[PDB]
Parts: sequence; structure tokens; C-alpha cells
Amino acid sequence: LECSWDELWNKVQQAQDLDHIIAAHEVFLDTIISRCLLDSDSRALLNQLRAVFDQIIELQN
Amino acid sequence: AAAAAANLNAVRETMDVLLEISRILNTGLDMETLSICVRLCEQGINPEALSSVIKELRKATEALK
Amino acid sequence: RATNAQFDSPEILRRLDVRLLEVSPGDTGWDVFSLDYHVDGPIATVFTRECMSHYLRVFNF
Amino acid sequence: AQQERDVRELVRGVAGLQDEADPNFQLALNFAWSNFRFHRFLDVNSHKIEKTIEGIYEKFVIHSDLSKAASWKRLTEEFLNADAHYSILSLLLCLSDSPSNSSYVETP
Repeated sequence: LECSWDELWNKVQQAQDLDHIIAAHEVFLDTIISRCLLDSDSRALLNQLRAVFDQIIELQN
Repeated sequence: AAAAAANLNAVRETMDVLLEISRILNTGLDMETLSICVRLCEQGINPEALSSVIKELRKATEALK
Repeated sequence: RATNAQFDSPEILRRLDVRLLEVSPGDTGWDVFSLDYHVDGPIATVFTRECMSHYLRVFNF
Repeated sequence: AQQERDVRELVRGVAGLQDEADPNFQLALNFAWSNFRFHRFLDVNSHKIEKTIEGIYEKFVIHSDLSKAASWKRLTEEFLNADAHYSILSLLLCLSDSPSNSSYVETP
């Protein structure tokens, strides 16, 4: 949420067309999907990450 | 003759599709039980009634165990 | 109005409202909850339902 | 006629009672017949069931499981080429749902 915010806030404030600002938010958000663990190929990664949340909540019992 | 046996084939593959929709909704039916469930729904009956039936009948074999 | 958000614009705080997704008979409040930012005006041309769906996904993470 | 043999097979399958002179079986038969012959259940509407189908499609997408959601919509479009649709769908829906499922075989 910070490198992406820098590239978005650069590519909106210099841009002089709506076609530029829309196509900047698009790549902003698709890079957020790539950097977060919600891609098609990183699914197993997420399914691993859920397992370390399991033993968190289990511990409170 | 010939179509009357391929029509029930056209029943089987739909019966296989519902075997996916059953397991992705985590239901207590198996493939034999669902066949009786389709025979129930073709004659016309509220499925809330059947669902309440199975929602009691399933709790009357593990409450005695 | 306990937090800082009271001092921002009435429009953007009005657009924050809660939402609930579709229920299941087996359910947990942590499983079905969302905040929905409303889109009013012609701003639909700038922001589509698909970017809302990805917004909801990263919010779930 | 066939409905009676059907309800016997229903009790046999679900309740696991293969003895028909067992009084629990006969009480289950009375319970089934009295549930069927005293209905107080609302009549199903197709539009509400369609809203449920789209909602569970949303739940599949929100938890970032794209192939399972695409297969889910694909299997519904193949199934709906067979009234009785909405009856069996609402049956499976109300019978059991416990939220977004931790499950596999999205490409079988």
C-alpha cells in the first residue's frame, strides 16, 4: 500500500486526460492483485498461509 | 427401442452433475440417496419438508451414539 | 463520530455504509460482513463493478 | 404407491434403520407422513433461488477461488438443460450450507 500509492499519485497528478487516470488505476489495482497472495498461481501459498492462522485461533482455547 | 435407453443415459450425466453440486454444498446425501431425492421432487413436494425430515433423521442416529 | 472521520466531508462519510453478503444456515459474522462504498453520480464510468470485486477481495485478505 | 416405497428407502438410507419392525422406524414413518400431510411451508419462487445462486458465486469469488467459481457457473449452465430444477436446487441449498467451503476437485 505504499509503492503502489506513490505510482498512482504520480500518474494521476501529472495526467491531463481521463483515459490516462483510468488506465493508471487499472494497473495500480492489478499490481495489487499480483503483490497480494490472491493470484491464480499463489493459491497454494494462500492455502499454506491460512494454516498458520489456524494455530493462532486454536491457541486461545 | 434405442432412444429409450439413451434417454436414461441423458439422466445419468445430469445425475453426475448434481453429484458435483451436492459435494460443493457439503450435503449429507450420497449418490444413492440423491436418486431417491429426485424421485421425491418429480412428484411434487415442498423441499423444506424433506429438508426438515433429514435434519431430524440425521440427528437421530448420532444422538443415540 | 468518536473517531477522526467526523471531520471529513459529509458526502464521503455518507458513502461509507455497512453491507452484508448472502447468508448460509451455517454462518459466522466474520464470514459474512463487508463495508460498501457507494458510487453515485456518473462516477460509474470511472469505476466498474469488477474493480469493486477486487476491492472486496483485498479487503477479505 | 411408489412414494411409499420411496419414503421407506428414505428412512433406510438416512436414518440407517434396515429393520422395519423396529418401532423407531415406524415412528419415523409416522413423522414423515405427518410432516408431508401437514404442510406449512412457503411455495418456492425461481427468482429467489437465482439470487441465492449468484450470491454463492460471489462468495466463491471473494475468497479468491476463481477456477471453482467458473466451474460452479459452468455446472449450473449444464444442469439447467434438463420447476424441478428449482425444487432440487433449493433442497440441496437448504439441506446443508456452512459457508465458503475448504474443498478441492475444481477441475475434475
